[PDB]
Amino acid sequence: AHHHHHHSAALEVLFQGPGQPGFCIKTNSSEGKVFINICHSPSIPPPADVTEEELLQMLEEDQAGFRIPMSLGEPHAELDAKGQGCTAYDVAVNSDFYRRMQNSDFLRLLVIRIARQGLEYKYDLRLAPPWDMMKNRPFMGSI
Ligand code: NA
Repeated sequence: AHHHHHHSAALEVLFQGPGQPGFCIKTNSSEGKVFINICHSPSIPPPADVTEEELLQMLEEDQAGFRIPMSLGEPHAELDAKGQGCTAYDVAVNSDFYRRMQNSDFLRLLVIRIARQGLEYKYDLRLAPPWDMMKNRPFMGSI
């Protein structure tokens, strides 16, 4: 049961480079460990212009969700630190937006939730609630 009219969402786009690593979220699904590589490229469109306070207001008033264009990469298998296979997904946002998000905890939290949601629906995943920023590794895998 719910009554809200809007919710933040991934606007899936075709990845277009040049991409580069950003940061990596470790989490689990119902099936195993998952790494989400939040990457960025200038050729991913930005979200519509909005200030942090305008966006919080729209959330409070249920007048919009944050709609972030992002590519939702296909899975690639990678080894974790213990030598076990895990699934990684590369999710790219716009570079200007990424630079803004570096200076905002609020925008970062939105991106993480939205990337999780996009991958969950695209790949039929049930990510478990806990997740962690990888401190010493911006990207799980190569490139
Ligand atoms: Na809402």
